[PDB]
Amino acid sequence: HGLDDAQYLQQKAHNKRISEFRSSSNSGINVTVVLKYTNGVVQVYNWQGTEVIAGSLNRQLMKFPNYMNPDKHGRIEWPGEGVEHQHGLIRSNGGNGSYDIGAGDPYAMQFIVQGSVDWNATRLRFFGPDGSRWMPDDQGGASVRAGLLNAAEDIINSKMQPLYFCDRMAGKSYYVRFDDKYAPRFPTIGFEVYRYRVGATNEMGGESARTAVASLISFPTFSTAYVNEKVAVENFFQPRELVYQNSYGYTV
Amino acid sequence: HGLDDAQYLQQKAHNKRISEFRSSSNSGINVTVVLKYTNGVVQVYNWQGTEVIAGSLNRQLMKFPNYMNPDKHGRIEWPGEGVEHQHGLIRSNGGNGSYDIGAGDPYAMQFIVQGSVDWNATRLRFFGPDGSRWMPDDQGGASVRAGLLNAAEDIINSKMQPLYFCDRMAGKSYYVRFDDKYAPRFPTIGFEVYRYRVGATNEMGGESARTAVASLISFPTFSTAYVNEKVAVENFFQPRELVYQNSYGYTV
Amino acid sequence: HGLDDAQYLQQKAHNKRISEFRSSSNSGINVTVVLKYTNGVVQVYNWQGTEVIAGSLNRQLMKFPNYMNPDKHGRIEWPGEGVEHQHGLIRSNGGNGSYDIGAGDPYAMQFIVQGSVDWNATRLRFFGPDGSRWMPDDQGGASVRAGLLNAAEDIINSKMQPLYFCDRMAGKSYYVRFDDKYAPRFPTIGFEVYRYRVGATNEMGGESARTAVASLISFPTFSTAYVNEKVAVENFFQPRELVYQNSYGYTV
Repeated sequence: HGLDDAQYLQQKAHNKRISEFRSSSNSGINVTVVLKYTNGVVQVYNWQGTEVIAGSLNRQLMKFPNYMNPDKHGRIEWPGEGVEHQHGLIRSNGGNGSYDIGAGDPYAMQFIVQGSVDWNATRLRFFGPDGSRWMPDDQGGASVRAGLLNAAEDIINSKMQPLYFCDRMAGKSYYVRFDDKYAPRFPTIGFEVYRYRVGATNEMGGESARTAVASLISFPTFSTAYVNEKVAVENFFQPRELVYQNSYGYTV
Repeated sequence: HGLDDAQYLQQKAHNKRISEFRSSSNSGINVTVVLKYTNGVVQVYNWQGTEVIAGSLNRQLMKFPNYMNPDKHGRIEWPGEGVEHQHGLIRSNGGNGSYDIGAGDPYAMQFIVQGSVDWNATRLRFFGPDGSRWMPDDQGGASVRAGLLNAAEDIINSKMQPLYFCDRMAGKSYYVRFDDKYAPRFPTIGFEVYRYRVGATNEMGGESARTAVASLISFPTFSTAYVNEKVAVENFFQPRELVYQNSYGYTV
Repeated sequence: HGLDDAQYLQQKAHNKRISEFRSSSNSGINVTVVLKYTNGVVQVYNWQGTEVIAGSLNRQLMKFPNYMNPDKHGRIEWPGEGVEHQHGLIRSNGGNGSYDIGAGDPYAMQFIVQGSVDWNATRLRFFGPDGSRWMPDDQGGASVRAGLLNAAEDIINSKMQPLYFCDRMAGKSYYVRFDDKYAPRFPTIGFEVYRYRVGATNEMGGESARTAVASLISFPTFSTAYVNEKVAVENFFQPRELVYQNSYGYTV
């Protein structure tokens, strides 16, 4: 020895760089919403950002198919799951002529956050299909006069499960069923995710204001629907090195 | 007496809390755009936020049906109201083969703002179908070189009508016809609405910068189209406790 | 002489006002993305703003037709260019049953920025069809762990061509082919464009924070598709006084 210590060190320096770079304010943080349907389809929305990642999905995007991801025949609605159906979700007995639950009404979601993130600061907000603020403990959806838009329960960090990649925690995942218990049966969502900062300077304001504001919407949002989770994982999540928890509880 | 003063006080404390909570920076402010069509349909877009509410609608969303709200048959365009029609709106005599005015070209809008709002600061901006800045006094739509994006007339507060809920003013509404007089015949819109602050600390910046920026897009936008105003009011506005001025000038 | 010096001066004052107004923080800055298709179609997206203009397009909007601009028959997808096709773009050999290259997959884009702009500060970011960060020098699309979201090469100013209107430079244009050389063959994009400031006060923060943040999304985005560049120029760009470089290298 040591014949190849230089090659070894270079590989180590490469591994260190790539792993620690996640801490840079100029690396990416990822937020993925994965919607699950009773036919096995998963619909994926993936947002990226540097300092802040914020977004929402209304019922038009929570359902499948939709204008973003039509079905194989190019349809953005299914018979009996169109406007009349949506009206029956907005208001109890306010519908006409539709399936009671849509094949395209998701039954659960996985919310995955990855990167060097201020985990404690993550907000995930649930609303009813009409935009009413939904709260836990079965009080129903709140009106606009009574609705607290920033509730204690939006802070989901403690319920998120750590997802590891090699020896580091790469992200966290929250799995929830849409059953009117821990989330609405027909929810819409908003979320905010924030960069973990390694110093005290506020990079969302001051000399950083211009780029902070621009960064909110200057990264494309990826979306598609996959026939099943198996295909989604091999063709999207794995190659992007995005951690994901599968239907069996395993990190993949 | 007084046998039930405690129950009375508790109800009073409940009523006070819910009514005054609108003043909290963490309550919701609502902006609703209601588009009216000559077949009686109303198309609703409802934005919510805490400190700032901002948004826009281009012609693709000003018209009905569209990708957000297809018609009962799942169509996002009507024959003779498709691309050729849109081209004829963008530029005078720039179309081919389309209805002169679309059944799905709205004839009026109600712009409703509700919550504890800095009313004086509200902006509503009108643009032509091509994105040209539209100004009052019939000068036409302005080019990009001449277009003032923040005009005196964007400040619509004085033209808005107060809408009361019980003994308090809950919101304000502005009704306008799309007739090239007080608004374009084929408009597109942008708006900004701002929280009324009860103190001097700037919650859009400084220590509040990160959440201020995130809040711009972290609440889902509700949208649907209803067969008529009557149905919209009973199934959406009333239950959400959103004030709304009906076709007869009444607050409902 | 001079019989009409007053009329002359007034016209000169008018010309000076309109030309210099571009420098006002309350004038408009324009960003236009023009996508080019092998059937001659051009698809236009035009954003406006005062201090900052930021945005993105994912594959659903990079392609033609789409939910924003259906084809003449109202279709938002073409056979063999639907979900299966998109899957084959997201991941090599991850598709089934689709055209190898879509008629609706653009082959090039012109990115045009106009107004009083901090030219040096412009960012244009390229990503693959899966949202992977794309870098020059053929290293492929980067994973999320390794992806630098703000790279040196995002600063495209030096590659942009100046476009003049009369005696002033009105904007700059960047033309690029989607050929895996200087941009991805199947790209998605994000961009940030910033106001040139004539003073040192930061109008993206401080006392300007509230309007700065609101301005990010309070101007409608114009979009349409035109049968060819000739028609687009005469019916949209020319009347808006938006500079544009045609297929022959001429400013029009």
